[PDB]
Amino acid sequence: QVQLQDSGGGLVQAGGSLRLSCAVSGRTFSAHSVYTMGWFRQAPGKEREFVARIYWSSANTYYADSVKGRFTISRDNAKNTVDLQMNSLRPEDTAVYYCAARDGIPTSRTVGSYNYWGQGTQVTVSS
Amino acid sequence: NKDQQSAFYEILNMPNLNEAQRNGFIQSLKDDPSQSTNVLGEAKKLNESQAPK
Repeated sequence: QVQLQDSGGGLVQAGGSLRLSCAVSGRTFSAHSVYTMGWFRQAPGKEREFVARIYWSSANTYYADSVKGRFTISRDNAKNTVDLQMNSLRPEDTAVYYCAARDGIPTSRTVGSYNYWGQGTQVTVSS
Repeated sequence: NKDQQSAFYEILNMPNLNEAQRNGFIQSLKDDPSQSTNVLGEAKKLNESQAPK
C-alpha cells in the first residue's frame, strides 16, 4: 500500500552532520493520509531500534531520548518525502538506518508496529 | 515561533562550530520548530566540547 526508499547514508567524521531521505509513494496516498513514518537504526551487534517518528497528517514528531536535539525528523507532503537531519554525530550513531511506515497510529515504538520498510542506508561515523 | 528565532541567532554566532555544523543545526530548527530548545541545547554542548585547547 505504501512503498519506501531510503537514501543519504555515508561516511562522516565525528561531530559531523548528515541528512537522510525517504521517498514515499502509494496509489491512494495524499497530504493528510493517516500514516506514521519513522526511522529505525541497526547498530553493529544490535537489533533495529527506534529513532524518531512523524505523523504524516499533522507532522507531530517524537524522538528517542538518545537523539533528541541532535536529530530532527520532517516530512514534505508535496514531494512525498520524510527526512532525518543528523547533527553532532558520534561513533555510536554508526548503523544502518531504515525508513518505515504504518497505515495508522503505532501501538508501540518497536519494529512490529511498522508494516512498510525501506531497504536501509548505511551510516559510518569515524573518530 | 520565538524560541525558534532566538535559537537561530544564537547558533549563527556560536564561535566553536564549523560551517557544516552551524548549517546542520539551523536546518534542524527549520525542520522541527517544536525541538528548538533541545536543538539549541545540543548545539551549545557541541560548542562547549569543541572549545579550542
